[PDB]
Amino acid sequence: MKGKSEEELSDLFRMFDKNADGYIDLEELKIMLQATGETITEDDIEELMKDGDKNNDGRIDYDEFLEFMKGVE
Amino acid sequence: TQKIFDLRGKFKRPTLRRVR
Ligand SMILES: [Ca+2]
Ligand SMILES: [Ca+2]
Repeated sequence: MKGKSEEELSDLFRMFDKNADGYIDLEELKIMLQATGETITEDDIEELMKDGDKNNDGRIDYDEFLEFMKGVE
Repeated sequence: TQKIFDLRGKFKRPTLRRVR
């Protein structure tokens, strides 16, 4: 009944949360842009983060982050 | 308009091929 999907991000979030708290912000969001280092940096981070923190609270936790990779499909 | 860049790739499944 169960499937391999949560375990994937479960390990990603742990490594993604360099701040060590449980949520991701503009600071950590850079972790994805750092791989490209394109112009999107210092700009796209503020617009991209909007995807993760789609709760209107001011931070993204282990949940909405799963929607990120979801786009990969 | 793109949004996709690396973030998408290498995010399907963890594969490890041993030298064997
Ligand atoms: Ca954090
Ligand atoms: Ca949120």
